[PDB]
Amino acid sequence: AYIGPYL
Amino acid sequence: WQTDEEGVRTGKCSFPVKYLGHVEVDESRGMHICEDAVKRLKAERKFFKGFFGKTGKKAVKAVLWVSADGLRVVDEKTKDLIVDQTIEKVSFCAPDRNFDRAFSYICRDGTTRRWICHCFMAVKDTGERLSHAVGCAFAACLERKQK
Repeated sequence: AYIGPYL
Repeated sequence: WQTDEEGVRTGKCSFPVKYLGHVEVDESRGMHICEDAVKRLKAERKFFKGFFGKTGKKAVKAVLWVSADGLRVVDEKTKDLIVDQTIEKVSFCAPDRNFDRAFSYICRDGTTRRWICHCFMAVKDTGERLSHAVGCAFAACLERKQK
């Protein structure tokens, strides 16, 4: 971690 | 590391690094997907340089800037912007279980339509310190995204 913001 | 956080918001957070390069990876996240990409690049720089010596494919002395807007890598020698990564197309980041100075992040590349790891070796710091800074970036980014 961490987990990025991508959508 | 609180100062690290305020630095991320103010475009003041930086790290001396060696930029290893990018590699195709099959997933957006994975602590091991990263470890692998590190081992790939590190085994490429060993394949070349069996044939081309100290020259290729040499990892590049640079500075990593970490902001809420993006990540930037600037060459120390030419002061050229080497990497301009939009923070919004970054899926995951992580330090490395077997390489203590290593840090990498996965990101989507929309033209080639694939996941791309981007590995670094910290010069003065630990991999986890960098990963923390970029998590703070991710956070400021998520906080600013309005409904």
